[PDB]
Amino acid sequence: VEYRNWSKPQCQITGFAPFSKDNSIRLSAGGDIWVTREPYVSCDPVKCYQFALGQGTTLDNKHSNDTVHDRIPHRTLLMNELGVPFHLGTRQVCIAWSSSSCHDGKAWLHVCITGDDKNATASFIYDGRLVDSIGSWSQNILRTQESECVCINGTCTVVMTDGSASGRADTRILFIEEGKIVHISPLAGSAQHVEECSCYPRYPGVRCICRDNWKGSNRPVVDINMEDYSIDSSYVCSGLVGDTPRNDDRSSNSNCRDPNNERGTQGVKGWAFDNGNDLWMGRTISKDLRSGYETFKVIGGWSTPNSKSQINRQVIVDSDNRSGYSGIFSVEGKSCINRCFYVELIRGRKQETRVWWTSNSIVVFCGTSGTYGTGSWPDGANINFMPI
Amino acid sequence: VEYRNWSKPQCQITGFAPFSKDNSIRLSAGGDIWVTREPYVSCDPVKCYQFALGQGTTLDNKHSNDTVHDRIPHRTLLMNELGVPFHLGTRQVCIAWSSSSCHDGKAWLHVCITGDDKNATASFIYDGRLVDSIGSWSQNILRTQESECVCINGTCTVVMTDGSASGRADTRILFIEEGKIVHISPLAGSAQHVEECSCYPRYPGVRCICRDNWKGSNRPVVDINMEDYSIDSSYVCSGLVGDTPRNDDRSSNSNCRDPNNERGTQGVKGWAFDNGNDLWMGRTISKDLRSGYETFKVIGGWSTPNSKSQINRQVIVDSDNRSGYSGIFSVEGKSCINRCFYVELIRGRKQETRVWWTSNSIVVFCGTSGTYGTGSWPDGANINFMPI
Amino acid sequence: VEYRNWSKPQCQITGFAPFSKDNSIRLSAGGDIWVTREPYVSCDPVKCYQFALGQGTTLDNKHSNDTVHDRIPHRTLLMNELGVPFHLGTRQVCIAWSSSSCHDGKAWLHVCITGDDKNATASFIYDGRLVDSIGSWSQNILRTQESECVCINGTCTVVMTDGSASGRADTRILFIEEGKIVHISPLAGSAQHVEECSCYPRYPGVRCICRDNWKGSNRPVVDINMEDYSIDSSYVCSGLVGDTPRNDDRSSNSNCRDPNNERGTQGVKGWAFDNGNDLWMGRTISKDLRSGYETFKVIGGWSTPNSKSQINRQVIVDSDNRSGYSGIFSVEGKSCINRCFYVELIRGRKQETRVWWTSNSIVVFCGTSGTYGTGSWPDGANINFMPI
Amino acid sequence: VEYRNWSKPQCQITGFAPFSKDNSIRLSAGGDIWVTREPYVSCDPVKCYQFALGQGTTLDNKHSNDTVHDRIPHRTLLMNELGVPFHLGTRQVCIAWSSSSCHDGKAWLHVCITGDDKNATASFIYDGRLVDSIGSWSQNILRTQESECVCINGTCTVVMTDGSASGRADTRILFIEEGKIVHISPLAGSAQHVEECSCYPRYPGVRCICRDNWKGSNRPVVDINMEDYSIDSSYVCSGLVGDTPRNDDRSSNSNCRDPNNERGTQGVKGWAFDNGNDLWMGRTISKDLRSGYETFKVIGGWSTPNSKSQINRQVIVDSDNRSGYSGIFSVEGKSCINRCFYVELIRGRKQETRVWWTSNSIVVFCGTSGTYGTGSWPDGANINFMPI
Ligand SMILES: *[C@@H]1O[C@H](CO[C@H]2O[C@@H](C)[C@@H](O)[C@@H](O)[C@@H]2O)[C@@H](O[C@@H]2O[C@H](CO)[C@@H](O[C@@H]3O[C@H](CO)[C@@H](O)[C@H](O)[C@@H]3O)[C@H](O)[C@H]2NC(C)=O)[C@H](O)[C@H]1NC(C)=O
Ligand SMILES: *[C@@H]1O[C@H](CO[C@H]2O[C@@H](C)[C@@H](O)[C@@H](O)[C@@H]2O)[C@@H](O[C@@H]2O[C@H](CO)[C@@H](O[C@@H]3O[C@H](CO)[C@@H](O)[C@H](O)[C@@H]3O)[C@H](O)[C@H]2NC(C)=O)[C@H](O)[C@H]1NC(C)=O
Ligand SMILES: *[C@@H]1O[C@H](CO[C@H]2O[C@@H](C)[C@@H](O)[C@@H](O)[C@@H]2O)[C@@H](O[C@@H]2O[C@H](CO)[C@@H](O[C@@H]3O[C@H](CO)[C@@H](O)[C@H](O)[C@@H]3O)[C@H](O)[C@H]2NC(C)=O)[C@H](O)[C@H]1NC(C)=O
Ligand SMILES: *[C@@H]1O[C@H](CO[C@H]2O[C@@H](C)[C@@H](O)[C@@H](O)[C@@H]2O)[C@@H](O[C@@H]2O[C@H](CO)[C@@H](O[C@@H]3O[C@H](CO)[C@@H](O)[C@H](O)[C@@H]3O)[C@H](O)[C@H]2NC(C)=O)[C@H](O)[C@H]1NC(C)=O
Ligand SMILES: *[C@@H]1O[C@H](CO)[C@@H](O[C@@H]2O[C@H](CO)[C@@H](O)[C@H](O)[C@H]2NC(C)=O)[C@H](O)[C@H]1NC(C)=O
Ligand SMILES: *[C@@H]1O[C@H](CO)[C@@H](O[C@@H]2O[C@H](CO)[C@@H](O)[C@H](O)[C@H]2NC(C)=O)[C@H](O)[C@H]1NC(C)=O
Ligand SMILES: *[C@@H]1O[C@H](CO)[C@@H](O[C@@H]2O[C@H](CO)[C@@H](O)[C@H](O)[C@H]2NC(C)=O)[C@H](O)[C@H]1NC(C)=O
Ligand SMILES: *[C@@H]1O[C@H](CO)[C@@H](O[C@@H]2O[C@H](CO)[C@@H](O)[C@H](O)[C@H]2NC(C)=O)[C@H](O)[C@H]1NC(C)=O
Ligand SMILES: *[C@@H]1O[C@H](CO)[C@@H](O[C@@H]2O[C@H](CO)[C@@H](O)[C@H](O)[C@H]2NC(C)=O)[C@H](O)[C@H]1NC(C)=O
Ligand SMILES: *[C@@H]1O[C@H](CO)[C@@H](O[C@@H]2O[C@H](CO)[C@@H](O)[C@H](O)[C@H]2NC(C)=O)[C@H](O)[C@H]1NC(C)=O
Ligand SMILES: *[C@@H]1O[C@H](CO)[C@@H](O[C@@H]2O[C@H](CO)[C@@H](O)[C@H](O)[C@H]2NC(C)=O)[C@H](O)[C@H]1NC(C)=O
Ligand SMILES: *[C@@H]1O[C@H](CO)[C@@H](O[C@@H]2O[C@H](CO)[C@@H](O)[C@H](O)[C@H]2NC(C)=O)[C@H](O)[C@H]1NC(C)=O
Ligand SMILES: [Ca+2]
Ligand SMILES: [Ca+2]
Ligand SMILES: [Ca+2]
Ligand SMILES: [Ca+2]
Repeated sequence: VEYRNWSKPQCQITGFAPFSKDNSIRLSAGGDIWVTREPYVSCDPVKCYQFALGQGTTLDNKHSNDTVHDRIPHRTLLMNELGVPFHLGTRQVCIAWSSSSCHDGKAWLHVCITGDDKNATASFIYDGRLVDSIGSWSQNILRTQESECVCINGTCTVVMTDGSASGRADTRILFIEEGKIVHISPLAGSAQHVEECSCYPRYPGVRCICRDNWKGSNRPVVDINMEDYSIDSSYVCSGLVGDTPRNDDRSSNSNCRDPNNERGTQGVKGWAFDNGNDLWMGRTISKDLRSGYETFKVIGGWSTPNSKSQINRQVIVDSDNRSGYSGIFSVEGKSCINRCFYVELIRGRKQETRVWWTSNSIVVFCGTSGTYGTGSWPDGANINFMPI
Repeated sequence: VEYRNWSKPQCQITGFAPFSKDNSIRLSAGGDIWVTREPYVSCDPVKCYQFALGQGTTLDNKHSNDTVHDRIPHRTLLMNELGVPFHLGTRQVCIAWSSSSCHDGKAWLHVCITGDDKNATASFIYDGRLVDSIGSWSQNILRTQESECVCINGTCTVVMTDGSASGRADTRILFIEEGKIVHISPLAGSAQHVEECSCYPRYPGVRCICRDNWKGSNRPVVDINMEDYSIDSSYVCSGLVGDTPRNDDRSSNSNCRDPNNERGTQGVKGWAFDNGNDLWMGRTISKDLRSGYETFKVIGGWSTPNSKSQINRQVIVDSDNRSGYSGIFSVEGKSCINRCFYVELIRGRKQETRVWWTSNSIVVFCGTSGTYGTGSWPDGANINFMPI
Repeated sequence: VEYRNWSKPQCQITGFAPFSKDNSIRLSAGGDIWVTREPYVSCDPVKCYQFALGQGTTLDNKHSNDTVHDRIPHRTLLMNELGVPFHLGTRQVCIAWSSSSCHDGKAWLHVCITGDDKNATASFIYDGRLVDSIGSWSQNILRTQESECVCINGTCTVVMTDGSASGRADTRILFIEEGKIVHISPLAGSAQHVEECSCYPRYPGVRCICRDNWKGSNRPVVDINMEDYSIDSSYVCSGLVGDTPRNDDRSSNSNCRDPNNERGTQGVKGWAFDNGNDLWMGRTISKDLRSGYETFKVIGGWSTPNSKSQINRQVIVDSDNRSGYSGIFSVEGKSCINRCFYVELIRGRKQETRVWWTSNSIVVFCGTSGTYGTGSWPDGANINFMPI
Repeated sequence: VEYRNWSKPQCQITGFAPFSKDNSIRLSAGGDIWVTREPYVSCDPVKCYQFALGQGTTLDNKHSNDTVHDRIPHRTLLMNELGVPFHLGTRQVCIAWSSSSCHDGKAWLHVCITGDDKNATASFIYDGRLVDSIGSWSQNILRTQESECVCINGTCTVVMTDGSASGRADTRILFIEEGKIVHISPLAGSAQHVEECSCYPRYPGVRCICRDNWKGSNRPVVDINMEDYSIDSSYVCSGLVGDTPRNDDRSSNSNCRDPNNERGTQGVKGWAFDNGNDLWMGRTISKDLRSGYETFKVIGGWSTPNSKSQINRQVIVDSDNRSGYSGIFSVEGKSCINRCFYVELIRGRKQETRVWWTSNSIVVFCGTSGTYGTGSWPDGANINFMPI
C-alpha cells in the first residue's frame, strides 16, 4: 500500500444513517465487560475499529467503585473491530489516560499520555513499536484529542494542550512521520482556548473544531497547513452554537472571531464540518447537562456570522437520555470521502447514584445521500438491573 | 476474485444430510450467550457464517425479560463462523430489527432496517462502509427477507415490503451494485401478499418462495429477471401446502394462481425449490402451531396444480418439539450448485411460561445425492434447568 | 500447495518427549468449558489442532448430568489449535457422535456420523461443504476411528464398522477423493473383529492397529493398499499384548494370526507402530481398568510371534491415575515423518461418583531421537473441588 | 523472510517510556484469568507477544490454593499478543515449569523443561513441531532463562543450568539450528554461579547479565561468541550493584572479576546493558525484599570497577509496592536496535496472607531518545477485594 492522501471531494449529504451500536452496558449486567470512557473510532483502508480508555477492571468488579476519576496509572487504550464489545479478549495497545490514533496508510500511530499530572509523558508507538516520546511542557496536565488524528502523505497531525483547564494554556500541533516527531507548531490566531480537538481531512489541509473551556460557548476552529506547518484559528460563525453549557437559541451568538463570552467555562468534546457556506453539526439537546443528541445543517452557518437558520434535523438520542463526548471520523469511498460520527453514552456515578461506577456505551452514524427516517438509540440499560 | 454468476446446474438430490447445530440454549444455562431470533446463514466463496438479530443482552441477564417483542432500538445483526455460538466476542455488524445479507463475490452486502415503525430507515453497508440508505414508503413497518439476498454479475437482489401485515401492502424488489441502489421494481403478477422472501439463484434469474400473511395458506412465488428487472409472481402448485396455519392434507389445495383462501391470515417464514416438474419443500409437522419439521419431494408439485403425491420424507424435528422460521442457502460445488436449509428452534416466552425470555437455536441440513437415515435434532434444552 | 504423499522414511526414535497438555478439567472448576470424550489430534502442513466430540453443554451446567451416554443428537465435533482449551468460542464443525478427520494437503476432510442407532447417516464434509453421505449398512451402530484418517496423493482412507459390538460385524474401508466416496473395500484377512482403528501412513500404504472387542486381547492389524484398494489383516505378534482387559504378562500370548481368546470381549482404543522387526506401543498399566499409561519397545515384537522382551519404558500417567482412549498422529519433518500420540484422561461418573458428569482431559507426546527423563502427567483435578 | 542477524548499532537512549500493562490481577477479581509467574516478552519481526508459565487453573478457582510452588506437572507456557490478558482462549504452547523462547526470523523456537527434579526433560519445539530433546545432566533441577533466547543467522542461543541452587553447578550454552541442537559449550571464565540469564544481541555476539545465587550480590556476565562457540564470563564493574539481597550503596562494591561475597546467597532475575563505558540497569528499590523498581545509568559502570556515580533515574514501581522478576527484550527499528524491559509484579501468598494463591501482573517500558516524566505503575489490585 502507499500513503493515504485524502484527495477526493467531500460527499454531498442529506443527513445521517444508523451504522453501529455496541450495547456495552446492557451486556455488563450479565457478562465480563470493561469499564470505559472517552471512546472513538477510526478505520484503516479496509475496516473500522472502536477504541476507548479502559479503567483497569470489569464493571461487575469491586475495583469499578469510584471510576468517575479521569486519571489513574491503570487506564490503557483498548482496540476492537467496530461492533464487537470490550470483552476480556480485548487488546490493551498501550498505557494511557488520554490518547489519539490514526492510520497513515501503511500502519497505525498511537499517541498515549500518562504519569503524574505535573510531569506527564506521551508515547508515540508506530507499527507496533515505541519510536519517540515527549514530556510535559507546562507541568499542568498534558492532554490531546481523545479521537483520531489524521495523516496526509505519511505525515500525521495531533494537537496537544498543557496548562490551565480554565485559563491561558499552551496548545501545540505536532507533526510526526513514521512515529517520529518531525516538527512542532505553537498555536496562533484568534482562538482563546483550545481543547479535545475534532479533526478531519480537507485536503491539502486538516481542520479541527475543538472545545473552548474558558471563555467560550461557541467552538474554536484550528486550520493546519500541511505544507509550511502554518496554523490559523477562529470560532464557528453559526448563531446557533454547539457547546454545553450554553445560552438558549434566542440568547445565543458568535461573530466567527472571538469567544461569545456566554457560559464559556466548562464544555464537552464536540464536532462540526463545512459544507460550502453551510455547516453540519451535532450538540446535546439540553443546554445545561449532557442529555440527548440531535444533528442539523445551518444554512449559511460557516460563512455568515450569527447564522441561526437551521434545517434537516434528526434526534439521535432523545431529550430524556444521557449522552457524553462526541467525535467525527472520515471514511474513503469510491468517489468522495464521507463524514461519520459517534456518540458516547455515559451511565452511572455522579449523576445516577444507585451504582458506584462509571462506564459508557456508543452509537455511530454515517452520512448519506439517500433517504432516512426518525427514531432514538440510547444506551438502553435499566439502572435498576444488576451490577452495584 | 471476480463476481459470482451462479452458472452451473442445480445438483440432483435424494434428500438431505446433517450439517451443523449450534446448541445455543443448552449452553446459555452455563455461559454468557446472546438472546436471538430470526437466524439465517450465508457462505462466501470459502466458508459459511451464521447470522441472527440479537436482543442487546445475554440470556442470563435481567435485561432478557420480555424479549417476545420483535422491534426495539437495541437489536443489531450478529455474524459468526457457522458452528461457533453467539458468545460475547461475537460481532454486531449493524443496527437492525430486520435484515438480509449476501456476498457478491467481492465482499458482503448487509441490509439492516431500524427506527420508528411508521418511519423506518434501511441501511446498505457494502465492503464495511455505509454506501446508501432508504426511508419507509408506506409508513407501516418497512421489512425484508430475514435471510440471504443473492447477487449475479455483481448485482444483488432484495425484496422489501411496507404496509399492512394483513392487507394490501407495497412490495418492491431492489437492485444494488457495490452497495448502491441502481433500480427499484414494484411487485406484479397474481401474488396477493408477499412477506419474508425465500430467494435462491436459478441463473439467469432469482426465485423466491415467500410467505402470504393475508389470504393464503399456499406460498407465493416471485420471479426476478436479472436482465430487464422484470417481475412475475404466483402461488406454488402443490396440493399439499407448506404454510402454518393450514388445512389438513385432505382439505388442502392450490391452483398455482390465487391464494387458496384457507386459513390464510398469519404464517411463518418458509421455503421450497423446483426440481423439474417436482418440488422439494419443508414445513412444520403440525398444521396449527410451529412444532416439528419434516421435508419431502412432491411428484409433479411444481408443474401440476393441486399435486398431493409425495415421497422421500424425513423428519428433522419430531412432532413433540418446537421449531420456528426457516430459510434456504445455496452453495457452489465443483459441478453443480447445492441447496441447503436451516431451522430456527425457538424456546421460551409466550409458549413456555416458566421463563420470561425468548431466544432460539438452529440446525442446518444440506442436500445430498448419496444415502442417509433417520433421527430428530431439536434444541435439546431442559426448560426446567436454570435461567429465569 | 499440492497433495500430501508422505514419502519420507520413518524417523528412528529413542522414546518420546512431552508436547502438550490442555488441563481442561482443572479449568472447568472456574470457567465455562465444554464436556468432552473421545478426543484426538491432527496437523495440517503448518500446525496441529485438537478435536473431541462435545456433549452440547458446559461442565458447570445442569445439562451435564448423565453424560456417560455415548450417543445423543447434541454431540458435535469441536476443533481448536492444539493447546487452547475448549471454551465457548470453540467451533462446532459438524453434528457427530463418532468421527475421523484428516487433511489431504489441500484442505480438511471431516467424517461425522449421527442419527438413530439402527439407521445412522455419516456425512463427508470437504473444504467446508457437504459433498457426499452414506447410510447404515447393518442397522446396528455405524461407527469409525475417533482419530485422524490419512490421505496419500489426494485419496483419504477411513475404516467404518456396522453391526455386533461383540459378534461378527461388517467392517469396510472407504476411499474418498475431494470429499467424494470413490470406492468401498470389505474387510479380508484373519482379523476377527475390528474397531476404533489406529491408522498411520507407511507409504505407499496405510496401516491401522485396531481394537478387537469380541474374542481378542491382542490387537488386529489392517493393511490397506492404496494402489488396488487391497486389504490384509492379522493380529500383532508381541507376546506382551496391548489391550484392556488382558492377561498378565506371564499368562499372555499371540501368534500374529488369530485372537488369543483371553479376556477378549471389551477393549479400549489403542495403538502401536512398526520399527523394523521391533514394535513401539503403549497400554494402560492396569490389566483390568483404564488406569495409568506406559510406553515401550518390544525387541522383535513385530516379526517374531509371542515376543515378550521389552525395553525403553516410560510411564506417562502413573499407576494411581485414570486414563482412557489413545491414538497416534504423524507429523512431517525435514527428513523423516515422526510418530506422536495423545492420551484421553477421563474423569467423573460411573467410576468417580461425587459428580454426575463425565468429561476428559488430554496429554500428548511426540517421538524423539535425543535424550529425556521420567515423570507423570495426569489430569490433575481435585474431584472434591467444585462442579456437581 | 530471511534469518535475523541483528546488524545495526544500539540506539542511544536518554531513559525509558511506558509501553504496556496487562492489569491481570484487577481483572481476576471479576473474570476468568489464569494464575501465572515468571513472565516475559519477545517480538517477531512484526509484533510482540507476552508469555508466562501458567499454573493449570484460573485464579478464582479452588485449584489456585498453594500456588507458591514453582514446579508441578501442570505448568505450561502461554502466549498472547502483548496487551491482551491471559483469558481462557489463551494458548498453551507446551508443558513447561521453566522456559525460554525466540524467533530466528523464520519462526519460533520454544524450549520447555519438565518432569521429575532429579531427571527432567527439556523439549525443543521449532515451527510448531518437536525436533529434539535433552535429559538432565546433574540430576538436580535442569533450568534455563525464563525470558527470550536470541538467534543470529539462524542459530539461537540458550543457557541452562543443572545442579546446586547454592553451590557449584553445571552451566552450559546450547546452540540450536532449526530446532536441532548443533553444539554444546560448557561455562568458562571467572563467573562463580550463573542463573536465569538475561541475554541480548550485541552483534556479532550475544551477552547475558545473569543471577548469582551462591556467593554474589554483583551480577555475572556471560559473553557468547557466535563464531567459534567460545565463552567468557565475569561480574559487572558498577560499584552500585543490582541484585537483591544486597548491601546498601555505601557498603557495596565489585571489582568486575569475582563475586563480591556480600549477601551473595539467593537473588532475583535481573538485567543490565552496556552503553560504551556506561551501564543501564534496573533493580528493586529495597535491598532486602522484592519491592519497588527503579532504573538508572551509572557513569563508567561498565569499564571502571566499583563505579557508583549514577544519573538519569526513574522509579517504575514506587517504594511501597511489590515487584518480582525482570528481563530485557530487543526490538529492531529503522536504524538501530532498541532495548526494552518488563517487570513482573507478584501478589499473594507467602507475603500477603489474606489469599491462598500466587499470581502476577506485568508492566513494560522501552528505551527512548526523546523526553519523558515521572510516575509509578504497580499492579493496582486491592488485596481486600474478592478472590480467596
Ligand atoms: C464504594 O465506595 C465507598 C467507599 O469504599 C471504599 O472503602 C475503602 C476503605 C476502600 O476499601 C476502597 O476500595 C473503597 O472503594 C463505599 O461507601 C461506604 O458506605 C457505607 C454505608 O454503611 C459507609 O458506612 C460506614 O463505614 C465505616 C467503615 O468505612 C463503618 O465502620 C461505619 O460504621 C459506617 O457504617 C462507609 O463509610 C461508606 N464510605 C463512604 C465514603 O461513603 C461503598 O460502599 C463502596 N462499596 C460499594 C459496594 O459501592
Ligand atoms: C419480568 O417481567 C414482569 C414485569 O417486570 C418489569 O417490572 C418493571 C417495573 C420494570 O422493572 C421492567 O424491567 C420489568 O421487566 C415481572 O412480573 C411481576 O411478578 C410479580 C409476582 O409477585 C408481580 O407482583 C406485584 O408486583 C408489584 C410491583 O410491580 C408489587 O408491589 C405487588 O405487591 C405485586 O406483588 C409483578 O407486578 C409482576 N408484573 C407483571 C406485569 O406480571 C417479572 O417478575 C419480571 N422478572 C422476572 C424475574 O421474570
Ligand atoms: C442428576 O441425575 C439424577 C436424576 O436427575 C434427573 O431428574 C429428572 C426428573 C430430569 O430432571 C433430568 O434432567 C435429571 O437429570 C438426580 O438424582 C436424584 O437424587 C435425589 C436425592 O434425594 C432423589 O430423590 C428422590 O427424588 C424424587 C423426585 O425425583 C423426590 O420426590 C423423592 O422424594 C426423592 O427424594 C432422586 O429421585 C434421584 N434420582 C435418581 C434416579 O437417582 C441428580 O440429583 C441429578 N442432579 C444432580 C445435581 O446431580
Ligand atoms: C487452602 O489450603 C489449606 C489446606 O487446604 C487443603 O486441604 C486438603 C485436605 C486438600 O483438599 C487440598 O486441596 C487443600 O488445598 C486450607 O487451610 C485450612 O484451614 C482450616 C481453618 O479452620 C483448618 O482447620 C482444620 O481443618 C481440619 C481438616 O483439615 C478440620 O477437621 C479441623 O477441625 C480444623 O478446623 C485446616 O486444617 C487448614 N489446614 C492448613 C494446613 O492450614 C485452606 O482453607 C485452603 N482453602 C482455602 C479457601 O484457602
Ligand atoms: C492521491 O492518491 C491517488 C491514489 O494513489 C493518486 O492517483 C495517481 O495519480 C495520478 C492520477 O491518475 C496518476 O499519476 C496515477 O495513475 C494515479 N494512480 C493511482 C493508483 O493512484 C492521486 O494523484 C493522489 N492525489 C494527489 C493530489 O497526490
Ligand atoms: C501530497 O502528495 C502529492 C503526491 O505527489 C503532492 O502532489 C504533487 O506535488 C509535487 C510537489 O509537491 C509535484 O511535483 C507533483 O506534480 C504533484 N502531484 C503528484 C500526483 O505528484 C501534494 O503536493 C502533497 N500534498 C500534501 C498536502 O502534502
Ligand atoms: C460464470 O463464471 C465462470 C467462472 O468465472 C465463467 O467461465 C469462464 O468463461 C468461459 C468458459 O470456459 C471462458 O471464456 C473462460 O475460460 C472461463 N474461465 C473461468 C476462470 O471462469 C463462466 O463463463 C461464467 N458463466 C457465464 C454465463 O458468464
Ligand atoms: C452474467 O455475465 C455473463 C458474463 O459476461 C453474461 O454472458 C455474456 O453476455 C454478454 C452480453 O450480456 C455476451 O457478450 C457474452 O458473449 C456472454 N458470455 C460471456 C461468458 O461473456 C450474462 O449475460 C450475464 N448474466 C446475467 C444474468 O446477468
Ligand atoms: C512426494 O512429494 C515430493 C514433495 O512434493 C516429491 O518431490 C518432487 O519429486 C522429484 C524429487 O526431486 C522431482 O521430480 C521434484 O523436483 C520434487 N520437488 C518437490 C517440490 O517436491 C516426491 O517425489 C513425492 N514422492 C513420490 C513418491 O511421489
Ligand atoms: C503417489 O504419487 C506419486 C507422484 O506421481 C506416484 O509416483 C509416480 O508413479 C507414476 C505412476 O503411478 C509414475 O509415472 C511416476 O514415474 C512416479 N513418481 C513420480 C514422482 O511421478 C506414486 O505411484 C503414488 N503413490 C501412491 C501410494 O498413490
Ligand atoms: C544483515 O541483514 C541485512 C538485512 O537483510 C543485510 O543487508 C544486505 O547486505 C548488503 C548491504 O547492502 C547487500 O549485499 C544487500 O543489498 C542488503 N540487502 C538487504 C535486503 O538486506 C546485512 O548485510 C546483514 N548484515 C550482515 C553483517 O550480514
Ligand atoms: C552472519 O551472516 C553474515 C551474512 O553473510 C556474515 O557476514 C559475511 O561473512 C561471510 C563469511 O562468514 C563473508 O563471506 C561475507 O563477505 C560477509 N558479509 C555478508 C553480508 O555476506 C557474518 O559473518 C555472520 N555473522 C555471525 C555472527 O554469524
Ligand atoms: Ca466552554
Ligand atoms: Ca398465511
Ligand atoms: Ca477385546
Ligand atoms: Ca545472589
